[PDB]
Amino acid sequence: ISSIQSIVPALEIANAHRKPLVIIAEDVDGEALSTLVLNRLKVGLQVVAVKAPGFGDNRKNQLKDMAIATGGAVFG
Amino acid sequence: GQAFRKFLPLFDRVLVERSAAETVTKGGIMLPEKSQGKVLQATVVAVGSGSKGKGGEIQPVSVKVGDKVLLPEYGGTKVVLDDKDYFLFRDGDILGKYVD
Amino acid sequence: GQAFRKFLPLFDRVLVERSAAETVTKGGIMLPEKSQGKVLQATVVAVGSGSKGKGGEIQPVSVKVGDKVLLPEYGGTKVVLDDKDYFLFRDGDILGKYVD
Amino acid sequence: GQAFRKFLPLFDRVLVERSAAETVTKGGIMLPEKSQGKVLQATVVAVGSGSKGKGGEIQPVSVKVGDKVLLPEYGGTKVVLDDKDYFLFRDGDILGKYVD
Amino acid sequence: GQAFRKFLPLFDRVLVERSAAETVTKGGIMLPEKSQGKVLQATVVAVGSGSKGKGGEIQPVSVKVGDKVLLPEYGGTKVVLDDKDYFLFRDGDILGKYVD
Amino acid sequence: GQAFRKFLPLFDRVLVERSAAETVTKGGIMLPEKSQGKVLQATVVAVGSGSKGKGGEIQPVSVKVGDKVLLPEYGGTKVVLDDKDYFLFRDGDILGKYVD
Amino acid sequence: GQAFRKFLPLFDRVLVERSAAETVTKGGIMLPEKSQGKVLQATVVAVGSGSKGKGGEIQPVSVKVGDKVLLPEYGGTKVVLDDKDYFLFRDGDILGKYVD
Amino acid sequence: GQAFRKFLPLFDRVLVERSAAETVTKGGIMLPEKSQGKVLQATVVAVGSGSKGKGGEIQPVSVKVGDKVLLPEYGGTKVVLDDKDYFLFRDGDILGKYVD
Repeated sequence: ISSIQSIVPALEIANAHRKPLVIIAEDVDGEALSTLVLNRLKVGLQVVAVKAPGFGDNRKNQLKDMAIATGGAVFG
Repeated sequence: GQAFRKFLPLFDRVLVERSAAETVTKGGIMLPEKSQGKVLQATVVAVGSGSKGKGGEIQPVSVKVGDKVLLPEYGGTKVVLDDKDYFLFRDGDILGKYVD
Repeated sequence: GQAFRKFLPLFDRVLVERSAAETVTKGGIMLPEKSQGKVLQATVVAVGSGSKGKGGEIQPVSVKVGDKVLLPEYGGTKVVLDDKDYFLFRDGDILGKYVD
Repeated sequence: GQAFRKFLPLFDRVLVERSAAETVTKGGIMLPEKSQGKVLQATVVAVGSGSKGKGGEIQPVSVKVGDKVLLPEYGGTKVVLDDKDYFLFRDGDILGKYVD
Repeated sequence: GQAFRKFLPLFDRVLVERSAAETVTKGGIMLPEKSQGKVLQATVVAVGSGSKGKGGEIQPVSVKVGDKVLLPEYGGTKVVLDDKDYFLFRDGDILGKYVD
Repeated sequence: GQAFRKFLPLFDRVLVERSAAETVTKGGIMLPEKSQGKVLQATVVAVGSGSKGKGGEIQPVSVKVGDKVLLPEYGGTKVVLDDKDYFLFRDGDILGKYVD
Repeated sequence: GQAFRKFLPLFDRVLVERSAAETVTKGGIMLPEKSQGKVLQATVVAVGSGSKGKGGEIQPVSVKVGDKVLLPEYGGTKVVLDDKDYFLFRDGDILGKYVD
Repeated sequence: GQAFRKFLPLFDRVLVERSAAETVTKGGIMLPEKSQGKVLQATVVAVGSGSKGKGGEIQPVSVKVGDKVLLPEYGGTKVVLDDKDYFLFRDGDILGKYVD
C-alpha cells in the first residue's frame, strides 16, 4: 500500500464506525504511510500498520489464514 | 483586456489562480500536503485583448474574468503578484469551462 | 457548444465517455480486469462551439451530443466529473461514427 | 460520405479491406502464413464526407466505395467491425487506383 | 491523370520505370551486378491528375507520359505491376527532364 | 520605432532595461549576490517599428517606451550600450504589463 | 526554363558548374589535390521555368544562364552529363551574384 | 539591390563588414588576439533586392548601405572578396541599428 487511493476508503470506513484499524500488508510505504501517521498524530485516528510475515507462498498462506480467522478477505 | 492587481496580460494570455487543494476527504481523513498535486480547476482573474486571427480586426479571448475553467497539466507560467501565486496560460490551452 | 454536468469544452474539443469494458465473452468465459484495455468505442456527451477555420465565421464540431464514435489509441484528456471518468479529444482526432 | 456496416469515417478518412494473402503460387507451391506480409492491395468499403481545402465549400475524397486501391506500407488504423478486420487511411495517403 | 497497365496514380504522383543498369563499359569490360546501383534515369509511364495548388482549380503535374527524367537518390515507392518493378515519386521530387 | 542611446531595434524587437535585483528583505536580512537570479521585471527603453502581419500595412508592437513589463524566463538577447546591460526580446515573448 | 546539353531542370532548380580549383598560388607554390575543397564559385548553365509563388502565374528564377554565382557549401545535387560534373541547387539557396 | 566589390546578394541577404576587434583597453592594457571573439558591430556594405512578402510586389530589406548594425551571434556566412572577410546574413536576423 503506497498510493493515496489504496488506503483512504478503508480509513473512511474505520472513521465512520469509530473503530480502530489494523493493516497487515506486504508493506505500507510512500504516501499511504504519511497519510496514516498524519491522521494518527493530528486528529487521533486509531490505526496501525504491520508488514506481512512470511516469504513467498508462506506469506500468502499466512495472510489467508489471518483473513479466515478474523472473517476478512485478502485484497490484491 | 482586463487587468488584475495592476497586471495586464498581453495578446491572448489568461491569468488564473488555481483552486485550493483538498486538505480533507468527505469521510474526514486528513490528506497530506506532498501527495496533493496541482489543482487543475481555476478561476480567471485577468484576460488579454487578444490576438489577430484575420486581417483588420482583433480576436478576443473566449473566457471572461471570473470564469471557472479547467487547466491542462502542462503549460502554465508562474506569476507572483503581491506575494500570491498566479498562472499564465494561452487562450487556446484552456480545456473547458464550468458554466453555471 | 452543448454543456454536460455544468462543463462546456472550449473551441473544437469533444467530451466523451467510453463504453464499458467486456467482462464476459459470448459463451460465458469471464474476462480479467487487467487484460481489458481502453475501450475505443465512446458516446459524445459534450461538444464545443468550434474553431475559426476561415474569416468571418466559426466552424462547428462535426459530431453531436449522443453520437456513437470510435476513439483513437492516443489523444484523450482525463476529466473527472461527479467522480466519474470522461475523456476530451479534438474534433479532428475522431476516427468515425456509428450511424443508425 | 458513404457509411459501411453502420460505420461512417469522418473528414477525409477512407475505410478499406485488404485483399486476401496469397496461399499458393502459380506453380503450386503452398506458401506459409508468417511469410505473407500485409497485402497492399485493397478495396474501398467506406468514405468520409471530406475536408475543407478552401473557403466556403467541402472537398470530397478522390476514391469511391468499391474501388480498387494500392495501400502504403505505413499509415493504416485498425478497425474491427463484427470480427472482420478493416483499415482506415487518409485520402492523401492512398498511392493509386486500379482502373478497369 | 494517365493510367499505365491498369494503374492510375493519385494526386501529384508520377509512376516511372528506371533505365537498365549498364552491364559492360564502353571499352568492353563486363560489370558486376552487385556494383551497379540504382539508375537515376527513368521514363514516365503514368501521371496523376494533380493537386490543388490554388483555390478553385486543379494543378497538373509538370511531366507527361513518355518524358525522360532524372530521379533523386531517395523518395521512390516500389510498385509491382505484372511482375515488373516501377517506382512512384511526387511531382516535385523530380530533379529534371532530358528534352530532345 | 523609437531609439534609445543611439540604438534602434529592427522589426518587432523590444529592448528592455531589467530592474535591479533586491539585496535586502523587508526586515533587514541582506541577500547574497549568487542567490539573486535574473529579474523578470523590466522597463521598455527601446521599440522597433514592427512587422508586416497583413498585406499593405506594418503592425506596431504592443508595448511603449516607458511601459513596465514582465519578462519570460528564456528568450532575451544580450546588448551592451555604454557599458550597461540591456536585453532584446520579441513582441510576442512579453508576458504582460503592469498598468497603473 | 533554359536547357543545357538536353537537360532541363524542373520548377525552381538551377544547374551550375563549379569553377576549377586553384592548382598554383600567385608566386608559384603548387597546391595539392586533396587540399582543394569544393569551389563555391560557379557559372549557371541551366535554369528551370520556376515555381508558383502566388495565384495565376509562375515565379521565375532570379539567375540567368551564364551568370556567375556564389554557391553555399551544402545543398547541391550531383548531375553527370557527358561524363562531366554538374550541380543542381534550389533558386533560394544561391547566396549571391558576381555582377560585372 | 546594391552591389559591393562586384558582388550582389540575392533575395533578402545583407553583406556586412565587421568592425575591427579592440586591441587595447581605455586604461592602456594591451589585449590578446585569442581573447577577442567575433565583433557583433558591423557596417552594411551590400544589400539584396528583397523577397516577395505579399502578392504582386517586391519587399525590400530594412537596412541600407552604410548602416551601422548589431549582428547576432550565429547566422553569418563566410564571403571572401579581394582577400578581405565579409559576412552574409538574412535581413530578419539583424538585431538592430545604431542611428546617429
